[PDB]
Amino acid sequence: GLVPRGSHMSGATEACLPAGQRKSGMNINFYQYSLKDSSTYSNAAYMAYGYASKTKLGSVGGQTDISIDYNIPCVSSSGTFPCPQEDSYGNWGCKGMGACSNSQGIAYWSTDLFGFYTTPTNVTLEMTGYFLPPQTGSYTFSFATVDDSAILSVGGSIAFECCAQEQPPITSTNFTINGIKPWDGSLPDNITGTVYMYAGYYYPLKVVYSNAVSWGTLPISVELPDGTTVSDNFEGYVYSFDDDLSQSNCTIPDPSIH
Ligand SMILES: [Cl-]
Ligand SMILES: [Cl-]
Ligand SMILES: [Gd]
Ligand SMILES: [Gd]
Ligand SMILES: [Gd]
Ligand SMILES: [Gd]
Ligand SMILES: [Gd]
Ligand SMILES: [Gd]
Ligand SMILES: [Gd]
Ligand SMILES: [Gd]
Ligand SMILES: [Gd]
Ligand SMILES: [Gd]
Ligand SMILES: [Gd]
Ligand SMILES: [Gd]
Repeated sequence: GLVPRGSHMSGATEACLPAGQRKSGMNINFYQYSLKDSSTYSNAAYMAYGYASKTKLGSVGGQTDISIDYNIPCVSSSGTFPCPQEDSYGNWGCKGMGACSNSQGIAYWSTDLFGFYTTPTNVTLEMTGYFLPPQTGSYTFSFATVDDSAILSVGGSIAFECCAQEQPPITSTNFTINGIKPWDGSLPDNITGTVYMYAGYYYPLKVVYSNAVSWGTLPISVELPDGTTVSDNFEGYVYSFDDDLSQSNCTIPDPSIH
């Protein structure tokens, strides 16, 4: 027919067309999270919005390299160097450094997380921005692994509301990737979620990430409709806009018919 019929039962993901000045990269907000608290981040409500009820520590904007790979220090015979988790051994040492004198179980201060000076051993962060598909089709987002707890949400009224990136978080627990740390046990690696996206619309994107102890890890990728994979560096794909709650036409509830 003259027009497409639309995704079945309004199934299209909501997207946005913000009219303001586009900024490269995502905004990162940092919130307090307690060292060795292995229970708070196991709740869907906390990971969707509850994190923002705790003290906000600070923020950084314009971040395009969004994967997390935080390594604790090994205080070694030859100085203090970050230890890759797979190189830690015993009680404890780091391969190529010998025995480490420092505890794995205390807070450590570092700018490793997006240049913001904080405790990557124990913190919760929220990444917000808009994903711009250059190609129409199915996109598969993935976390290679999650240490400790994380979610990824895509879509208007799922990640956040259109033209309202900076507002308090919305309550949706309809996660695109549920990487919430289970009450007992661990999640597989390569946890994934797929979204069908229309080229040139801006899709709200939220990642909430938490760590309680020592190493923190969140390697983020997306597989494009063309079968190629973008990992870590999302430059050219992720953007921010200042709130404009007055832009009436900003929400596109169904990009398949717009
Ligand atoms: Cl270090
Ligand atoms: Cl060694
Ligand atoms: Gd990176
Ligand atoms: Gd980097
Ligand atoms: Gd890092
Ligand atoms: Gd690593
Ligand atoms: Gd870094
Ligand atoms: Gd680094
Ligand atoms: Gd880095
Ligand atoms: Gd909404
Ligand atoms: Gd951890
Ligand atoms: Gd594929
Ligand atoms: Gd890097
Ligand atoms: Gd703003």
